[PDB]
Amino acid sequence: MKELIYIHEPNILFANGQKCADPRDGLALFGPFTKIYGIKSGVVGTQYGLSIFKNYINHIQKPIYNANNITRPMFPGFEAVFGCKWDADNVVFKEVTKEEIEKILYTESNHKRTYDLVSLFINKIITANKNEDEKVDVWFLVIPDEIYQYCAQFHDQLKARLLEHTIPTQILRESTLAWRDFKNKFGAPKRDFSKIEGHLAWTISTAAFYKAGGKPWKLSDIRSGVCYLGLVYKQIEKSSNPKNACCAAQMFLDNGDGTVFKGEVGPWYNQEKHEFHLNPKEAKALLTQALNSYKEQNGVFPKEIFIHAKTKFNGQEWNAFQEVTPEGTNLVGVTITKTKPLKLFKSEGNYPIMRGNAFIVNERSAFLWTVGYVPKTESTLSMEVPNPIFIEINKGEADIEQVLKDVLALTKLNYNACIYADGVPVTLRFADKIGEILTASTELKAPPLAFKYYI
Amino acid sequence: NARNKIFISHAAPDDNDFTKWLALKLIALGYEVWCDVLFLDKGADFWKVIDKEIREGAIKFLLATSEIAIKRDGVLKEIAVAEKVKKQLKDDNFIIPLIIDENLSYDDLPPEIIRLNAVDFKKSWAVGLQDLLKALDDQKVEKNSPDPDKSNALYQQIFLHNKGIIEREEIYDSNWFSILSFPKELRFHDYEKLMPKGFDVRELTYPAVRYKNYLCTFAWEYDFMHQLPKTETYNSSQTIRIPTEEILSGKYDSPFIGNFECQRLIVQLLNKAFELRMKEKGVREYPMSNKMGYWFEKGKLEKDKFNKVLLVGKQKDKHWHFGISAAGKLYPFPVLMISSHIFFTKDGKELIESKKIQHAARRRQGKNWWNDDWRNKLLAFVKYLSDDENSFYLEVGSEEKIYISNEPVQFVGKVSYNMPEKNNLKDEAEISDLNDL
Repeated sequence: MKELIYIHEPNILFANGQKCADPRDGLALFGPFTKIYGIKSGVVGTQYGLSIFKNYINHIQKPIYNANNITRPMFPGFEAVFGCKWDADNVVFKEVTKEEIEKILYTESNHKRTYDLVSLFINKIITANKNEDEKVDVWFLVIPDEIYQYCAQFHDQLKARLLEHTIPTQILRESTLAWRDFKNKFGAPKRDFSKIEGHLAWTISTAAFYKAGGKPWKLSDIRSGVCYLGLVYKQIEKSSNPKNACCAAQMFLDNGDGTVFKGEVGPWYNQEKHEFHLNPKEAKALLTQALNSYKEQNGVFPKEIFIHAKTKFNGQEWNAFQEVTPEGTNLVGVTITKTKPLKLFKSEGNYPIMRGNAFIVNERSAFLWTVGYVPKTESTLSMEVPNPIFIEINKGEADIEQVLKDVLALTKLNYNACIYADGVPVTLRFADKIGEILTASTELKAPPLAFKYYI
Repeated sequence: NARNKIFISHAAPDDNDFTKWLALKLIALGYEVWCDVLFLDKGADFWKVIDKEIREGAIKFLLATSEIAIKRDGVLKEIAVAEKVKKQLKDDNFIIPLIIDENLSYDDLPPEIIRLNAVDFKKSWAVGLQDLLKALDDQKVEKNSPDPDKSNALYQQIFLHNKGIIEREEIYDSNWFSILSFPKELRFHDYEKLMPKGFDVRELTYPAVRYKNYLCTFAWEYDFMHQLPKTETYNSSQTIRIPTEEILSGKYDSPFIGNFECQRLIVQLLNKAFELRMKEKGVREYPMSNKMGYWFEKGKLEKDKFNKVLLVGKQKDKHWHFGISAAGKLYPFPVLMISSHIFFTKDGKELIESKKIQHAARRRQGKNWWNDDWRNKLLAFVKYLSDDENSFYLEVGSEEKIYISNEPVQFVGKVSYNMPEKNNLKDEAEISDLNDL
């Protein structure tokens, strides 16, 4: 019969060298891998929004329970979990007057509305940053949910125009922080976070702790000298040459912080194949950037490099990339797709297949269930039948079991959102997002920045 | 028997979370801890252990104080025992309330612990911890070297006792259906010289694909004569034959056509055959962008059920029909890969034109359905597609057919999980809906 294999869940490391598989549990029990002294805040919103932020910040200092504390653990408390005080007293506040927002919204074209809004928030954050000595760690944009509803997205343009200046930024909606205060016509909240009230704080807290210089967790037993790079392609929609497409490299070590390397906007998108492919010149440029950054961070070139992509690879760019790879550096091309339709149903129970199961198609390709049923949380990452991702070793020599283990390992890495795990590996999880960030402003030549300035 | 295990009494479930947190935190510092949560096999003697513990091994008695837990008689029972020992120990600060309830009013505290010094964790757990730690140190309580290793061991072994995986073989059904046999020969015909220019190969009764200057099919030389009369003059010697088994094994590479090209062509023929057979099978068609879906009309089946499985039903003011689409795949194993969709109709016959409404209703109805619903509905449809007890056939030629088994390919795994005690799938669906909003 068609046998399967199980890829055991990889533990993530926390404070004091404690390995645990649940980020929520590990953070609550032992604390983050690296602790910061504190989180200085900067709020970029209206007085109503500032009060919402302050009340929420004061309120997540006190234990928040979940309705289901098996699927989603309760939030012990910011100081109890992380060990640093995210007080609302030491918080710089940029007060956007309601007039500014409505005056900008008056614009007919959203392109301008978003631009003008993003522009205002950028100026408010910069002037506060540069002019004073306020070493605000994270700038929190508590924008009214309305701004997100109206404003091509606010997130991408804001992240790009802060990418220009390399300052961390976290965006929040008034609805997200204070959902009880926002109700529909029937007296009920537009979104009832009642049963997840403890989940939400977790998410927000971890996000903030990532953007203030802290490392929530890191993978535990990754081999020494391994570099994961995920190519991010996205075609410029307005380009005259429909082949013009941005590129990007996503260096991920065991730590999972990540580094983003921009590339040259060139004719990479192939329309007839629908696959992006770059010339040897830009291939050599991008992998030289990645290798140089790895060497200057770690003092030596990587002993292995995996270039995770959503599409296939040509011979020339692989021979390009291969030319700039040192002998010791094993260059492996892994294509990861979520399209191939193979669905495994369970014979009994309304519960789906366990996450971590895998079908090894051949020596160089395999199905991995990164979505599924988690026994620990007694829940599923998707309410639908789990769709397995196809992993194929496109180019280079590797072992498919190791590739699947690494893909699961990379998926655990997700500070943005605290969850047992995610479906896509982090190398390609924010591929579209980062691509949209890059095409939001391609003229600016960013130095290699980190995800703290992207997600 | 030594008083090194600080005793933490609390409401078994009401103060459970707070205690479990406080217990493991205290342990990480090296403080030995005794509480009921750090224990797995508790029956009807555990209280006897709780006693032997409060009276013999407890340098302190920290008690979670909450309206719910101060109402619990057991809590009051533990208080009385701790007082009895506190008097014997003359510690006075032996019992240390840990007020964890915001709405708790101090007057409701028992007269036994109405005047004692209480560390407050209502403002925050972290702030109460420092005060709790400060009081413990001032009480010169003994502590060993810090050990978060012991806390980690206690967590996984107890907190995750029955939340892991089990080495138990699990057999899974799939949506891949094995293809039992193929026509022996794949035939290319030089019909072009006898084919009207601009002719469409898809319109051909039997599956036939244009490739180079050739028409590819499993059909015999004289089957398209009805559509192409000039093929009456075709010569059999001009036809190129390949044994299909060598095509599956990939052992046929020729200057005429590559192995991969011919395999893709076989896949195309298989898909066209399935579309034709479905057109013959009486199901209705939903024209998807890339493939074609097939769904049942309302009343077409017996009580909208086949094999006692509901394939057509109602959702609000909409009629949902479980439809399937098929594709071919020769590697890794020759299989037809059925896909599952839900197609909605105003009454059961007229599909709703709006793709946005289709997508929204599809997402909602899929949220409603669990593992069984999908599996049973897909199996039922194919069981209905059957032409005999074990298979159904696609008509590729007048004498040639492709046989696909109606039972999906099954996958065996060596690990499995245990079913949850409580089924919270509806709440998970609602929460995921909020996550989307």
